[PDB]
Amino acid sequence: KDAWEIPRESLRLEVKLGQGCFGEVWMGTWNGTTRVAIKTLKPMSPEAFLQEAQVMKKLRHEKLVQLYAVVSEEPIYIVTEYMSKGSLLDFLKGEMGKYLRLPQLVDMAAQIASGMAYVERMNYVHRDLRAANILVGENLVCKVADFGLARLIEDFPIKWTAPEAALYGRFTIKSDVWSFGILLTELTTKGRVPYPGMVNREVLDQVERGYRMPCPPECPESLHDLMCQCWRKDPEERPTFEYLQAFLEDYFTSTEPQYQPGENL
Ligand SMILES: Cl[C@@H](Cn1ncc2c(Nc3ccccc3)nc(SCCN3CCOCC3)nc21)c1ccccc1
Repeated sequence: KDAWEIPRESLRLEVKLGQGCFGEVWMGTWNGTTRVAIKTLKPMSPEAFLQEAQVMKKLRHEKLVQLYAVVSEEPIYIVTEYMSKGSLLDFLKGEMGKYLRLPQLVDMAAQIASGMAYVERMNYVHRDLRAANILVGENLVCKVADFGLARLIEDFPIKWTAPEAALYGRFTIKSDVWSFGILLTELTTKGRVPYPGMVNREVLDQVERGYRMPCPPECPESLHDLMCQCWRKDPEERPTFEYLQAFLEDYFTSTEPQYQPGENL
């Protein structure tokens, strides 16, 4: 069959970590040694499910969650590297939140940008970029997840969605850039919901009129400016992820060489 295929007895499902309507997510072990994450399809979605993990077989990048193995006959199991810290959202909101300062948060943003730069140059579109869908491991490693497979399973995050995508279905790498700007506010507020106190309908009406979130407290204006570039009305005017990565990687030398730590950032 396939070199990614593994026998069912090589997988040991240990701790259940997530529940869905179409399947489950587990932590476990592969070949008795390798710590892994496991998704199951409930025999729910068609056998088009495997067309998505075929993408995961094609895509390979240090900042994308790495496919390890598949069980492609029903009931299907998908195995990837294990991200010990869960979602970025949970990480930012939990015990680690209060310790993270701008240097850590901007480095995490740089990693996410690097993953998204790979997506960009491969001509993919994520469609649901936000902190809930980023995974965190040891040493503050951050990775983009199974965006294609997650998109298939998901068939409303309009606070993270560019107006042209939310209104006219134009989902592009550029609407992903918009989402990345929103993700930057998640980082700098340590996981707070964007547009605080606004309902979905308010957000749509306001963003249309040109409203953009203001500079978060203690966030340098230069980083809020970067967010504003990501939130440009014209998608083609928004920066590339290649530009975002470079800007974020060089931030504390080229952009804020006089940064001083504060109470929260
Ligand atoms: Cl399971 C692990 C996070 N993680 N690591 C890999 C991985 C992973 N890799 C993968 C595996 C098969 C097919 C596609 C992708 N997928 C996921 S999706 C689970 C997200 N879920 C985590 C629990 O809370 C609700 C949201 N989460 C993952 C985790 C560790 C500690 C706490 C919570 C989750």
